[PDB]
Amino acid sequence: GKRGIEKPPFELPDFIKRTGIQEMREALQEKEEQKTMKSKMREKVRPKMGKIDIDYQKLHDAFFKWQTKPKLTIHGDLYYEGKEFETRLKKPGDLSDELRISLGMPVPPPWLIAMQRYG
Amino acid sequence: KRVLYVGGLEEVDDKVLHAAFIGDITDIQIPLDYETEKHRGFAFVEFELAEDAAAAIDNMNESELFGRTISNPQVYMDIKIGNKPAGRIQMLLRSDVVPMTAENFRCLCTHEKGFGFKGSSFHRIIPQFMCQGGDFTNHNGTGGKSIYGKKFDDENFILKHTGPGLLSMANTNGSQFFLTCDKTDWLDGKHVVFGEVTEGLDVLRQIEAQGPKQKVIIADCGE
Repeated sequence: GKRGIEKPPFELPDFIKRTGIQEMREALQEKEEQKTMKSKMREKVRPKMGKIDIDYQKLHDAFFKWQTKPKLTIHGDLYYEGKEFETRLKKPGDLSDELRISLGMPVPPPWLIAMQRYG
Repeated sequence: KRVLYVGGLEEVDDKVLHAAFIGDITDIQIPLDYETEKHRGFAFVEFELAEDAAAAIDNMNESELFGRTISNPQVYMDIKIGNKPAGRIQMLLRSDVVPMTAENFRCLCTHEKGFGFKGSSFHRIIPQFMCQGGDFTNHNGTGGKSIYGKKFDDENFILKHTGPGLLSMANTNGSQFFLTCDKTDWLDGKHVVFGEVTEGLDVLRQIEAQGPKQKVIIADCGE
């Protein structure tokens, strides 16, 4: 029952984005979109070279040497309609990075004396 | 009528001012080009008709026995917005209403406690609501220390910020002190009003107009 929202489809991992299959995949998809269907079975009956053809060990190192382990959650995590947004536990009694930056608080907040006076 | 109004003499000092007047008991030169010399006796206090236009470090200083050249302590702070002076706020800190906060503001101006408003800046300034400064530790209103420690209680909230130049102890009141340029009755009951600038109300209005977009800091200050 979400029913009224739209979401981004996917974000690729860093090794896949470092290999960069998305750029020439998008170029091939846009070229196919600008192609007519007459050109589509023309290229079917007479094909052409060069799909991506970058190398092999870049993808091999992306799978093995550039492999990063993701943040797997706990054994007792229950996912629901939310369960991806409550990341504040923003600690209590602790400010934010924007409050440290815009108010000029070095790593001294401007409300620190008021907070210490209120206890 | 024992006090003088000797002007025309910042390069002068108290010893150089009192050497020509010596039996002067009081000699307090103002931050401008003016000084007042007062003698304890009666025959020695008639220096205006006796040593007028006296040479004080190769400069004539005309002496007139009057108060033309110019209790609740007055925090006289030349509050400078940026590199230029925005006026000398002589905020008469109300010792009749809040004596602890008034003495804290007077000591912060006089810089007798090692830190205070002489050299500090107001980093919490609002348009016609408050201009809070005096914190010499963190310089943002989140530091500062009073005479009793880092945080001290407010003395009394009998006075109210009912006009321009009204000073309050900002916060619970440590070294933070707020000058108000308009009505601040909504913040009454939390910030104790401890001043009313009869002189330097235009300096408080200029500080409220400048507030922070500019470094409003009282580099020179005193009682």
